[PDB]
Amino acid sequence: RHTVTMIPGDGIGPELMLHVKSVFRHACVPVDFEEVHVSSNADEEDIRNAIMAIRRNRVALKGNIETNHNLPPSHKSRNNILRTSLDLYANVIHCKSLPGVVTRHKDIDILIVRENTEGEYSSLEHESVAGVVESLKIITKAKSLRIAEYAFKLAQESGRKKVTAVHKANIMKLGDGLFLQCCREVAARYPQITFENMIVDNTTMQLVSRPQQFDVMVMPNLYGNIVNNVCAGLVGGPGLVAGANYGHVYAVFETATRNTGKSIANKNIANPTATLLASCMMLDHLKLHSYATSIRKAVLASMDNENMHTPDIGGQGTTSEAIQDVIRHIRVING
Amino acid sequence: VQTVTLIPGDGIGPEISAAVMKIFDAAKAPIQWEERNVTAIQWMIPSEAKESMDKNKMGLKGPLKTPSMNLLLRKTFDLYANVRPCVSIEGYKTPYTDVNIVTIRENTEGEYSGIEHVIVDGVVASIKLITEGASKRIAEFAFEYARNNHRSNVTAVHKANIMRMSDGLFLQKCREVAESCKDIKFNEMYLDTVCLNMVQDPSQFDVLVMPNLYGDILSDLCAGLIGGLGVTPSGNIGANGVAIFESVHGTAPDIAGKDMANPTALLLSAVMMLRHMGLFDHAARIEAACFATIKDGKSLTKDLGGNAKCSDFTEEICRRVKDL
Repeated sequence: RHTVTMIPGDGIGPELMLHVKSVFRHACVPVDFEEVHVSSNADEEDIRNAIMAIRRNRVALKGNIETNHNLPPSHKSRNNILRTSLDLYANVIHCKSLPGVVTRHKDIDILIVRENTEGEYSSLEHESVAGVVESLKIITKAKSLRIAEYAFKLAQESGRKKVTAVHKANIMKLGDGLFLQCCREVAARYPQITFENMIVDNTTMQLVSRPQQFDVMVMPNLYGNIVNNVCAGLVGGPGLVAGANYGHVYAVFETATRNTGKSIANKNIANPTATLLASCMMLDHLKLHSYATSIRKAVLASMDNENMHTPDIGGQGTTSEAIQDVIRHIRVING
Repeated sequence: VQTVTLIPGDGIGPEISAAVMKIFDAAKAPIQWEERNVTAIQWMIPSEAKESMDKNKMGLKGPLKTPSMNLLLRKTFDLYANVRPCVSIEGYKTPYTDVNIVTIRENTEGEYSGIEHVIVDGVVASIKLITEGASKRIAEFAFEYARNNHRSNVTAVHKANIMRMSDGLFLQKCREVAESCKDIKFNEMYLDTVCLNMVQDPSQFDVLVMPNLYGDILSDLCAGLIGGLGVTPSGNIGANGVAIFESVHGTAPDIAGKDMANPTALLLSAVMMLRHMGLFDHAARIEAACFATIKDGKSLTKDLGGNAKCSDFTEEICRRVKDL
């Protein structure tokens, strides 16, 4: 039996964690959730003890902590604090067209690897003189190499064929240039993998027209924020795609789009698919592959049935009805 | 009848600049063209060009070939506001049909401040600059554009959760202007949410105002929603009432002189040009004559695309603009 840290978060996070427990019970998953909560308090003791629990447990599943962007810069986003404190350098999400969710674009299969600790998320700002604010995007070699290694190793181990580095090196010459060059170095150690690159503007243009051309994508932190959300939307939206955060030792799983969904919380309408798929990836990471597969096939089977769809993807059913259908599909897999 | 500094530029620059002038007087337009060459020297842009623009105030610019003249013209004329209106086009159909967004990009500071330092070996700090002055000015321009172009909503786009001091002050200037202009409905939205919703339901967006790098990326994704840079008008507004309207597609040198190009985009920046001055009547006609040409059928370019050549396309626009 494994012990996993669970941070319920804000918005739809709490309600969706309950269905995660409920689904794990019916599947008899050998996992005990050890909950930690994170308040609105400007004090950091909550976020710091969530960190230490993840250090203890090594694995966590979390909702999204809301960030109040009206508070002072000293009050920094807790999701970022977790990410960087724990040095979970690789944000990985896998957007694949779901045959039951029909959108404008078909045949999408994109692994996105996003540097998760550095970049314009460094939280380094200052006001030199009244009305003049500087913010320091940080790109380093060790972190650009690290993320590039991961994307290429991923590309090979999952039998992909093309990595595309996404960047603004033609204008951010030193910073984005350094990142692009770390990618190129790694590329030369994987001669069997096609290496390309593309400017982040033109990448968004290609995504909204011909997103089938992309295989694996690696990029620095902000561009990942953009590309994750572009591709989430292309395949159907925030309720569908899981995301993972990997460090050398620690791992934390969530929804790909990192959204609290406060405007739909507590109305039994949230789509549980992203959260459930995230908890299967957590099961795979824990080497509990048979449980991960049982639940993942159940949730995917349910998305095939239009009648189970929540309102985020054009449907009318409730969360609880979807969770019902998912449990009905498991309860026949294990006897 | 005033004069407009014309900048044909390279490759297909001249041909589509010819097509725009042909339609512009086939349509009674009180505009005559003062052609000019722009190019870095000594750097600088020629005396020839700086004084036409500082006299006429209005330029139209084709695809230049590749000091950045994009960056030169910005710093030479203080081009502080990039405007890109994206509208779905009937006849040229993409998976997105309901688009009608205007992106308004701050174009001077922000992430394109030009300041980068090598802190030590393998550690770069690129500096994003956000100022009271510039943020207020692009916000004032955003709201002023919304009224003069009859626009209901203006959204500020930001990431002040992550970049609190900088994106925050940008937002703080958008808020102060908005309370001084309740005529226009104002909201805020994170960049990633705007991206997430744009590719799902672009129809929910009106006027987007945002700092430099976000505006750079969003303007391109929006244009990707309506068909590409081959059909996209663009304008840049500067100090002392100068404005330059432009193509933003490439020069396409491989077909540079074969009557094969498509002048839609530059012709639509010209329309956007007139609207900027006044002459809405001419704008509406040229624009409607264009929109009707693309929808009606096989008088289409190869890149849009049918099997007709550029001045067949252009001449039908002349044919139809004469019947208002």
